[PDB]
Amino acid sequence: MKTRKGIILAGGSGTRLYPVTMAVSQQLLPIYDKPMIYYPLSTLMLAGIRDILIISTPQDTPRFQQLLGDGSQWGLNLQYKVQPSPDGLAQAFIIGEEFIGHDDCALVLGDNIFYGHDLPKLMEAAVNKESGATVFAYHVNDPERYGVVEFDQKGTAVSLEEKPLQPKSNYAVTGLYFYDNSVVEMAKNLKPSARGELEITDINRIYMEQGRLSVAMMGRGYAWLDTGTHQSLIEASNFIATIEERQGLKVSCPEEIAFRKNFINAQQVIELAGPLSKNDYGKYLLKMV
Amino acid sequence: MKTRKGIILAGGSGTRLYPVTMAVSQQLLPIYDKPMIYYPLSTLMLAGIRDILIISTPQDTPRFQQLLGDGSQWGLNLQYKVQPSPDGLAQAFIIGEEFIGHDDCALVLGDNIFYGHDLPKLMEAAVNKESGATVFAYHVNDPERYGVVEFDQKGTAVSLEEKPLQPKSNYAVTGLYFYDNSVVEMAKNLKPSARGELEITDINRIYMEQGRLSVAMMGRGYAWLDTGTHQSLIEASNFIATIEERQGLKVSCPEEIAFRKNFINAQQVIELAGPLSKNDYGKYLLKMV
Amino acid sequence: MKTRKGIILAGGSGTRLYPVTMAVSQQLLPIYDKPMIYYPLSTLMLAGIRDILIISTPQDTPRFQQLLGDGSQWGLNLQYKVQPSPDGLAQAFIIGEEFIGHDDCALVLGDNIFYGHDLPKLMEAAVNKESGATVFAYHVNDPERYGVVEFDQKGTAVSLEEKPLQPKSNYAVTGLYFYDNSVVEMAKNLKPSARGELEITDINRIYMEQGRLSVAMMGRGYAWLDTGTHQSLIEASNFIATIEERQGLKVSCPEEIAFRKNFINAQQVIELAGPLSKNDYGKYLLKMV
Amino acid sequence: MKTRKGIILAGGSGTRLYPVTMAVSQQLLPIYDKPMIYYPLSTLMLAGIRDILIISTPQDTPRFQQLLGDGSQWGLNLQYKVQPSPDGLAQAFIIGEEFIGHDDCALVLGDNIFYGHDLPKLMEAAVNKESGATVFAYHVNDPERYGVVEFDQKGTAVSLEEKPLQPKSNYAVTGLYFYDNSVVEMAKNLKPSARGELEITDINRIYMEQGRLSVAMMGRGYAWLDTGTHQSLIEASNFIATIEERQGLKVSCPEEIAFRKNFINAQQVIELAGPLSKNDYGKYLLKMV
Ligand SMILES: Cc1cn([C@H]2C[C@H](O)[C@@H](COP(=O)(O)OP(=O)(O)OP(=O)(O)O)O2)c(=O)[nH]c1=O
Ligand SMILES: Cc1cn([C@H]2C[C@H](O)[C@@H](COP(=O)(O)OP(=O)(O)OP(=O)(O)O)O2)c(=O)[nH]c1=O
Ligand SMILES: Cc1cn([C@H]2C[C@H](O)[C@@H](COP(=O)(O)OP(=O)(O)OP(=O)(O)O)O2)c(=O)[nH]c1=O
Ligand SMILES: Cc1cn([C@H]2C[C@H](O)[C@@H](COP(=O)(O)OP(=O)(O)OP(=O)(O)O)O2)c(=O)[nH]c1=O
Ligand SMILES: Cc1cn([C@H]2C[C@H](O)[C@@H](COP(=O)(O)OP(=O)(O)OP(=O)(O)O)O2)c(=O)[nH]c1=O
Ligand SMILES: Cc1cn([C@H]2C[C@H](O)[C@@H](COP(=O)(O)OP(=O)(O)OP(=O)(O)O)O2)c(=O)[nH]c1=O
Ligand SMILES: Cc1cn([C@H]2C[C@H](O)[C@@H](COP(=O)(O)OP(=O)(O)OP(=O)(O)O)O2)c(=O)[nH]c1=O
Ligand SMILES: Cc1cn([C@H]2C[C@H](O)[C@@H](COP(=O)(O)OP(=O)(O)OP(=O)(O)O)O2)c(=O)[nH]c1=O
Repeated sequence: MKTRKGIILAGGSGTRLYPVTMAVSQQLLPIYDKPMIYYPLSTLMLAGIRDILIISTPQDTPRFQQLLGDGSQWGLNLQYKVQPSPDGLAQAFIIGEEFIGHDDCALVLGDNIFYGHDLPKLMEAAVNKESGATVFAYHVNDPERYGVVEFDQKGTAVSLEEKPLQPKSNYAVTGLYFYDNSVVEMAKNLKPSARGELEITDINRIYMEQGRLSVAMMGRGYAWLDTGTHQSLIEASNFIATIEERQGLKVSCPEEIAFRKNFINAQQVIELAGPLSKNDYGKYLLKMV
Repeated sequence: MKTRKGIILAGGSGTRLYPVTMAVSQQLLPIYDKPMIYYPLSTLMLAGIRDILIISTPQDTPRFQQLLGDGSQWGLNLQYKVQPSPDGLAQAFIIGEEFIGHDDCALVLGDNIFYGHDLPKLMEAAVNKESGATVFAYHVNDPERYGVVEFDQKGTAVSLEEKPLQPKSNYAVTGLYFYDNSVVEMAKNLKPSARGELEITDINRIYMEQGRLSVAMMGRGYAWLDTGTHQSLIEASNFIATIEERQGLKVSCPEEIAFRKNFINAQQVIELAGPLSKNDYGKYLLKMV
Repeated sequence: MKTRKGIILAGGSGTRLYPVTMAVSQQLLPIYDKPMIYYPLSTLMLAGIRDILIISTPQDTPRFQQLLGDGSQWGLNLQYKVQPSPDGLAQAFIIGEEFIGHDDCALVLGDNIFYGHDLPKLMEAAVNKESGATVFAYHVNDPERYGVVEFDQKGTAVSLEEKPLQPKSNYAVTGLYFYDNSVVEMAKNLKPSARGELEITDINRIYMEQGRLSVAMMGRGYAWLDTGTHQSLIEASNFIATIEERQGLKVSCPEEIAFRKNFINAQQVIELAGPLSKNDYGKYLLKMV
Repeated sequence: MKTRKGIILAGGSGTRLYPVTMAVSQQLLPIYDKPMIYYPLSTLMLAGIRDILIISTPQDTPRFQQLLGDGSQWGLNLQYKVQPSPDGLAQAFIIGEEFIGHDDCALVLGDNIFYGHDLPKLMEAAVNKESGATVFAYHVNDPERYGVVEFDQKGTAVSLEEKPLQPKSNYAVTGLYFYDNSVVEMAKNLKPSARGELEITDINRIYMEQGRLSVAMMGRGYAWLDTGTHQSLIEASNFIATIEERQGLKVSCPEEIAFRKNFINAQQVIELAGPLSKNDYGKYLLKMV
């Protein structure tokens, strides 16, 4: 079965971005010309995932709901659910248990921005895996902040460590994961770590130990950004602005992606673009069709 | 009488920023490391103004209230009032009539960033002005978007025009205004312009016609920025980032300004910083004391 | 025959960048952390091309020679030749006639930056092409500045126009070209255009008219940037900075590419890095091995 | 006597910016739209200094000479001299001894960028000091890299330390200094420090100990940037670009400054702008007059 369900974890406390996240969800902050959540949303769409559960805080879940609605305007089926407190990424599968049911499911972090040639191609392989799980390894400047994958001399991934003191490599596990149905049972049996969180890295270690984990390499030609600090947030925005100004094309425009994947037709695009044509966003869409 | 009351117009529509501003007020958007409204708030505070009225939309007013509270944490007296519809800058004096009472009052637009050596000094002259009004003239590249001031050969401001098809100069009127109590009656008597808005420029033209308007020059040494477009918003963030990274000092940090102007003392800063010391903002405040 | 020779057109006038380019060649300007010419040089190297001719102005050729030497430090064979006057891109094949001999040859503009996942792969098809030529089509916002390709309903490129008043599409021809040996005779027979230049576009039109031109699409997933204006130059630098800061990996580092493609081995890298280990570039190279 | 002579130290090895400074002097690198040296040059001009000695490396001194000439086109008198090796900032006064003669003299580092309201006013005070010296203290993020000034509780500067291990404050001494004639004798008697350089900080300590040093504060409202790293270089450029795009005015344009200070007239500006009107720089100047 092709993965057809996805969860966007869009909550957290956002303490590092304080005070910008004091009155606005990190996932609603702009990345140049569109809300941050539009990016991970576009990533799932490109992967062919149209049934998506969005999870956020008790305060912000209603806000995403208000901005996105049921997502039928983009040919999607959006559902919402609250995570009482940011107790860990793995909790996404406990909260989303009903939604997931007996199906495979992808997980993408609400602040993750992916961009690059063949990204869709890269995700399809994971989407079509009958069972097991697929995560992606990306070379980053400071491994210590993430789940770090260790490889042997042959290039085989042999272990994963959450925020190691001494990273065994500079390869971090990205915020995009693809799982078969067994992840729900794994999450339910996890016990909090010393830092009191349900670790998704423990989930991934389990798949690895069962020999069911594909650590797909996401090359340097791809861009994987997260907006962890004020600094990285602005760099991400400059990155996006440069590409869009140069190409005259938009990065992660859901309306566009839905149109090109035939989720909606030109008439639907025209209606959505109407209210947005007082600036380039809407004019872009009108021109697109 | 020194101007001791101020109003921040923090509402509006933000069409030029859709869909960014669909689910986030322009004034809540981050400008590098803090919400946009911290800048105009700081500008008033630096002028010695502590009693401030915050006006926004029906939906966003409560959000600013949640973000700022009554402002006592910073030695301020903040109040809030809703602007039913974004019918014009001048409407700020109608909505804020009770708040203003019989006193002088300043108005600053929520998306305006002012920065420069001796900015406090420049404002102090306006703050101490007995009667009449003071506005500021700043040289910009696209004057047509603003209220534009015409000067005669001697350099005396002789007329103002809102968005003229043909600017008589490249000097725009900034979003910081100081008025005496007569502005309230002026606003109550304005008729909407062809574009259906109560024009702050008509108020300024009235003071100028009565010979009561001081058009103070705000030189090139100062930075006056707007964040109405994707472009201006990212440029402002980069601008602020450069300054702060270099100085190790923050631009428009309310806690810091409140401390340096003795609105609050060290213990209060220490108390505010504690629960925030986990992020750089907290560390910044502790280093300060 | 695989394309094993390349030419970098690194001269020109740079009027749009005066006075920046009055005392510094556009190709010597930094793009974040390395001179501009390192990028096109890397592009050729990634295509497996080691024998490269660098063409510049009478004044600047010696500077590039001092910067790059004979390239043996990176397992390359670099040569230099002066372009008396910036009389057109196509003049590159007249000046480089002896260098080319009877072989195939690639041409890359000195101010062109290419980046993206699988870029090497895309070039390899051109590199292996038996005869004819290959150029790349990229979607941009201001096509009028470039050679523009027209496609029919089926998507087949049917015509090219240099700076048309009315672009027939938004696809510009990039600054990376692959040619068979017949390009030399074509260039020697060109007559200057009304703007008095030997047009590379006329050469491309010739291959297209003989049905020997492959117009390969370079998708939105790739970044193709120019640095002809103040604006494009700073945007490119910010673009590169974001990528590198995030990855802890450098874009177009000749030493690294030479190492990864086995042009040189570890000892050589270690020897080059030693005297540079005092700065981050040296540290970067040592970390690499 | 008003200081009427100035020296721009524009040499050094630039190792930190390697490889960008391998084939281009750090002082010829662009800062958005003009060579870096145009900035310190503009600073001396604003201070009323028209007789300036430019010092660089054996290789680059001729390049500045070629770009700037005798500077009479801007109403200046430029002289050039080589510093065999970067043996320290204080060496500027030994090399420039003949040039200085019996007069007072200012020193500005070739990579220093100063900007802010009243900068000229700030410098005039130092320019008019009969004797002694004036340096400026600026709060920076990392004091350790500069000469650091320690102050007592009253705000009086009491000591200076070059690159202290434990900075006694976050105030660094900027790259702009104003001296009376006694600095030449001081420089001649200095002995190299442990790091083998003639320290300008020892010069400044001498003035301080003789009670002849004015440590003028350069407030946070001013911007003082140096382009030490690739990162700071790009931030400086973004800073300049934002201000210029917003104001429609240029920062540190020598042609403009010479015109406004009446060093040259409109006709001279028109002639210089002619060759530069293929881009905004020249058009700016033409419009200016
Ligand atoms: C942990 C945790 C994170 N998040 C989502 C929010 C982010 O988009 C994504 C990334 O993890 P984090 O970035 O670390 O989320 P965070 O906001 O807690 O970061 P910090 O407070 O240190 O600044 O995960 C949740 O929704 N729930 C959670 O329980
Ligand atoms: C390898 C390598 C690639 N490149 C740039 C060239 C391409 O635009 C981009 C991608 O080339 P590719 O390496 O072939 O694509 P990749 O994303 O698979 O890279 P990897 O898996 O090895 O991390 O990287 C370099 O600049 N330096 C290098 O050392
Ligand atoms: C008009 C109007 C503006 N504003 C404040 C919001 C902004 O901070 C400041 C500047 O006004 P504008 O920016 O021009 O109003 P806007 O936010 O609707 O922008 P757009 O053209 O994209 O729709 O004035 C109000 O609060 N109330 C109003 O009635
Ligand atoms: C005049 C002038 C100043 N400057 C820079 C130097 C200072 O850092 C900054 C401000 O110096 P000042 O010009 O004297 O301050 P200002 O803000 O009053 O400028 P004005 O009223 O003339 O618009 O401007 C230039 O770069 N070019 C110029 O032509
Ligand atoms: C024309 C021409 C360009 N060039 C190279 C330089 C650039 O890297 C690349 C792009 O050409 P252009 O950039 O358009 O040439 P230019 O540098 O003169 O730009 P400007 O319009 O500001 O004067 O081609 C040459 O080397 N020789 C030439 O005869
Ligand atoms: C199509 C499409 C892709 N993408 C992003 C997703 C990927 O990171 C990147 C490239 O995916 P791909 O589109 O499949 O790669 P491409 O370079 O071949 O694109 P094309 O030939 O259609 O111009 O573009 C969008 O943001 N919006 C879109 O409408
Ligand atoms: C030391 C020294 C510096 N310089 C000038 C060059 C710079 O504009 C200015 C600033 O000092 P530095 O910046 O440290 O000069 P640098 O190029 O040696 O820096 P680094 O090699 O560590 O990257 O001083 C000289 O001209 N001569 C000298 O002897
Ligand atoms: C003090 C202070 C000023 N400001 C901004 C407001 C002004 O635009 C700019 C300059 O205000 P001023 O402080 O009066 O000018 P300054 O350059 O003399 O500052 P100082 O000597 O104290 O370092 O700094 C803050 O944002 N926060 C602060 O805590």
